[PDB]
Amino acid sequence: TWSPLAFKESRVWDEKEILYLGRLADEVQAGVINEQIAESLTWLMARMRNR
Amino acid sequence: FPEDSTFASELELYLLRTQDAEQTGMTFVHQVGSTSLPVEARVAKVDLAKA
Repeated sequence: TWSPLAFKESRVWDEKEILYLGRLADEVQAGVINEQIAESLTWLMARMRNR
Repeated sequence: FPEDSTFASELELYLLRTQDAEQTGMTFVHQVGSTSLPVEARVAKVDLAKA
């Protein structure tokens, strides 16, 4: 007989850092979270390949 | 006052103010058969503040 294993995981972004963070050099009108989620979206794909 | 919109969560004010040199220093008194004399040294200065 043979039966598989399960593994999953999650990540959440709260309300402050969605609208409060920009770049560190210039002034930004709040669009860096869309940059930062898409990396974190790519990172969880690397988690499952690592597992 | 009327209303505006910034798309940013903080607003900073920088004020570069300059105190240039005034054009004083009238003219030296000469006579026709002699050599001139040099002009005094001026001062200019800058300053900048933050709110």
